[PDB]
Amino acid sequence: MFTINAEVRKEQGKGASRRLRAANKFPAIIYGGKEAPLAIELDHDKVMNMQAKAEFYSEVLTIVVDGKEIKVKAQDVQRHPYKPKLQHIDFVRA
Amino acid sequence: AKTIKITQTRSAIGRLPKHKATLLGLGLRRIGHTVEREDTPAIRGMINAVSFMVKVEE
Amino acid sequence: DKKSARIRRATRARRKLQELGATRLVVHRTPRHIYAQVIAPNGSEVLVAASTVEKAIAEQLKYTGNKDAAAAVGKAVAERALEKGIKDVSFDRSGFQYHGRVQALADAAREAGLQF
Amino acid sequence: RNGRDSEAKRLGVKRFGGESVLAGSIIVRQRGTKFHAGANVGCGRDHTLFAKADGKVKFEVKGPKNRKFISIEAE
Amino acid sequence: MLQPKRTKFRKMHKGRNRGLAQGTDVSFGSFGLKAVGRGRLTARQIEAARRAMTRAVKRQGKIWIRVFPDKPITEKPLAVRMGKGKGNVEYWVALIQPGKVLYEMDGVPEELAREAFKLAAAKLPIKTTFVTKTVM
RNA sequence: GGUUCUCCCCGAAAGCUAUUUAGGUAGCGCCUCGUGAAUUCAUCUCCGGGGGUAGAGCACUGUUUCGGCAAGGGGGUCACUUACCAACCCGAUGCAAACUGCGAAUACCGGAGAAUGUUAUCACGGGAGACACACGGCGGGUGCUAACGUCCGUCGUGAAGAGGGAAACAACCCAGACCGCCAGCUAAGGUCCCAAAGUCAUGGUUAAGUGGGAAACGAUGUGGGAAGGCCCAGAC
RNA sequence: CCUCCUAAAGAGUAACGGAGGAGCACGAAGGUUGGCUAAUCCUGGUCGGACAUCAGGAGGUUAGUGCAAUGGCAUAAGCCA
RNA sequence: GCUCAACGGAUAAAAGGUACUCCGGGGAUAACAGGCUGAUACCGCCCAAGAGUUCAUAUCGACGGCGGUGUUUGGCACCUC
RNA sequence: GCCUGGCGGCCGUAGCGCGGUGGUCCCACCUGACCCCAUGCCGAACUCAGAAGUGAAACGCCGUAGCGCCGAUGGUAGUGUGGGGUCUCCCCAUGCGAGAGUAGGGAACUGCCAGGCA
Ligand SMILES: [Mg+2]
Ligand SMILES: [Mg+2]
Ligand SMILES: [Mg+2]
Ligand SMILES: [Mg+2]
Ligand SMILES: [Mg+2]
Ligand SMILES: [Mg+2]
Ligand SMILES: [Mg+2]
Ligand SMILES: [Mg+2]
Ligand SMILES: [Mg+2]
Ligand SMILES: [Mg+2]
Ligand SMILES: [Mg+2]
Ligand SMILES: [Mg+2]
Ligand SMILES: [Mg+2]
Ligand SMILES: [Mg+2]
Ligand SMILES: [Mg+2]
Ligand SMILES: [Mg+2]
Ligand SMILES: [Mg+2]
Ligand SMILES: [Mg+2]
Ligand SMILES: [Mg+2]
Ligand SMILES: [Mg+2]
Ligand SMILES: [Mg+2]
Ligand SMILES: [Mg+2]
Ligand SMILES: [Mg+2]
Ligand SMILES: [Mg+2]
Ligand SMILES: [Mg+2]
Ligand SMILES: [Mg+2]
Ligand SMILES: [Mg+2]
Ligand SMILES: [Mg+2]
Repeated sequence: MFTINAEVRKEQGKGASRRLRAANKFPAIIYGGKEAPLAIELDHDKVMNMQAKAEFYSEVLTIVVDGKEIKVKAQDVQRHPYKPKLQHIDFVRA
Repeated sequence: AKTIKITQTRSAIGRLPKHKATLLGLGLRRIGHTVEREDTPAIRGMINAVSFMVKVEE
Repeated sequence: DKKSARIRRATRARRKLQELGATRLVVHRTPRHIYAQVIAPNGSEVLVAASTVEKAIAEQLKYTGNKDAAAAVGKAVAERALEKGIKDVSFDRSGFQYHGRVQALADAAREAGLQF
Repeated sequence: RNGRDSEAKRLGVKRFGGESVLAGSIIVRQRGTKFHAGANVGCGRDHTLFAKADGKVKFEVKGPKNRKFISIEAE
Repeated sequence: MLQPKRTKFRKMHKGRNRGLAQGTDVSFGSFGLKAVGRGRLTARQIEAARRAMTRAVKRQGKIWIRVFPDKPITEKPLAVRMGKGKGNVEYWVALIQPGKVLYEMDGVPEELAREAFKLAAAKLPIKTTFVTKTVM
């Protein structure tokens, strides 16, 4: 059910990541397996609404980048200190 | 060298002593002063120190 | 702790012979056998050795592991050492007292012309 | 009841890495062996490390404690 | 009124109160009271918010306090000139950063919990917000 | 307190140490003049270094809340229990100038190399002045993270700096005045009139003269966004 | 006069800032050779208590340093001759 | 051979009073007032435990919270000695 | 080539732990102690003379991720310079960029000399 439609990050770090969260997108990362890590930027409110549900952090999830449907599990999530926002997600493959 | 052009765009009055010595090493003496310098990382790194107050033509 | 106790008991002299840059004639002793190496200042390469666990000098001994076996090893390693050109060494008792088998080995190498 | 202090001892490193020292040159002023003496370095009574040879200061971590050692490499 | 039983030193430097908080998630209960603002929380303030919590909920559930006023604050008394040593400890504060969960609560429904914290929050000098437990 | 003609070049300090010293003085620092001498000095790049600060963390030093596993005290029985209490250990949650099993950026030392700069460096010597500082930014102690307050560090400015801007306003922003010009381009800041320049263009917001002073809190103000419940088995 | 913090990771750095010490001791508590390695708790054991001494075990310096604190200290700088 | 310890030590050798006072000076430094500040104070508000026969909010408003005034006690020492 | 021992490098991806394993040799315990030397009592340790016995203890090797240890990527925090704001705190541009943690790695590697079985 959870199908996150993601794009690939062209620039990384603090300036680039803040530039994203000012534009209602947030950074994330996919790791696991032996494939290299994949840095993705997600649309905030889309992911925000979906992680409200309980079966986002327990079921297999799928992320589409460049057309390729990559299956993952949610692994770690950086929340805003004092808002109902999201800074960063770690997705592990599975 | 490719002999890059650096022009001083702002005053050196209230700026840090390191910045003022960077300008001296680039030979920049006043606002509008255009110098011709060999393009090297050392020269490129002085420009980066005082980039707020110099504009460079390539 | 009988093993480790000797190694800790040998460290100060050993570490001191490193800093003095001196090739040290090391001695190892076991209830059976006795040993001797002339080890270079880096500590990582032997120049000359002799021991009772051989045959060239163990048939000539009633029992390996006595003051006379030590003297043989002591007289042996000095002769091997003086062929290679090695004369000035520092004795490393390696945590055994300088009393019997070790003193025998060290006293013989002295007579055989090793400067210590 | 809280107005006293000691004069400051000007301890610490006097010669840094790769710095060419003459023999006798103090390298570290320290309380204790925060740094230990290596090749051609003497440890004085106040535990200050000084050079015994002319050469280049070399800091290094050595041994099973990962202790900090100072040596002079002759250039 | 919370206070350290013993301290290594009597008086602490003023310090500064920069940064985001640690203790940002609800960890012991289902619901919590999170700080949005920054500033000192005195021990009297913490007891008053706690008093108002435990009364909005009557012997119901469990309450946790995640902050501790461990910092001693001093004041020179009235009509003392500047200097002549540092003043005497008058009260204890917890330094608060944006994000700090201050209290946590379970054993009650949400709606009672939103009301309990609203009353407690009126006692405090910092903007707050209601928050819930999060999974992973 | 006052110290009398002129022009030209350079140009501080209000710090440290010590002082019956604290508004004085002395040496050093900072000024100047002279002489002499090494890529001597500075910036950037690369390299070699040491850190224990910021942040972080909680093994240690301490401090803190909860929970778990549980000796030990004590109201009574006159050993049993106990609604009280309970450390060590375990798991979770935080805090620290005088905590650190982690740890930057910067700065500092050194080396190399290029460009660059009126030797900008160091040394010796001649002459000094100065040792009341001030505000601003950053980092801090102290105070109330009160003071145009106080004490350090560091930078900048004023002091010893005019000009333009901030209405006016040493210390803020821009910018360093050799002289002259009824020429031109720009900086900060500004362009309806006082008053030089857009009553400029496009898209929106505000209706409060907000703008053009002020917080917790309060509220069908108004704009926008993300979803979502009820809804022609008839909802509000 | 000494130590720590303030002190902004070289040094240095102020306040009638925060906290503690010194005005000695030692012919061994110094030199050297040789040797040794703590605290605390656990189990069991005569007088034994919760804690003397003994033995083992876990522990690994959580001790010790002639006296403050800091940095050090097992190759011990700590204990013994 | 010096607690010359006011520890870079004025002399080997030293306490006070002055409203009987005097000179040189300082707004470098107090007392009045002004100024900055607003801890305190005053005035107002937010939460509302409760009191108020029932009933929080007619009236009062515990525990605590935020401001306003320049308004008392003060802080500072910028003006004026 | 394999096993052992000595000396080092390296200083936990090297350590603890657990399960198994080895005695020709080497090493360990072991046997004995007039004499050498020794116990602030003790042949326990030190030590000398030895070689019936055992690989039990230890030691070494092998195995096993319970632990320790190592450890990304990414984000977060901090910060130099410049700029800005609602300025006790923050944001922007740029540069540098942690710590904790996550995935994951991981039951060291290597040298000199010697000896022994082959
Ligand atoms: Mg940035
Ligand atoms: Mg000039
Ligand atoms: Mg002075
Ligand atoms: Mg001169
Ligand atoms: Mg910190
Ligand atoms: Mg801790
Ligand atoms: Mg003076
Ligand atoms: Mg002065
Ligand atoms: Mg000053
Ligand atoms: Mg001032
Ligand atoms: Mg003047
Ligand atoms: Mg004007
Ligand atoms: Mg123009
Ligand atoms: Mg403009
Ligand atoms: Mg006009
Ligand atoms: Mg128009
Ligand atoms: Mg208005
Ligand atoms: Mg320092
Ligand atoms: Mg510094
Ligand atoms: Mg005096
Ligand atoms: Mg004096
Ligand atoms: Mg005097
Ligand atoms: Mg009278
Ligand atoms: Mg007079
Ligand atoms: Mg005055
Ligand atoms: Mg003043
Ligand atoms: Mg006046
Ligand atoms: Mg007057």
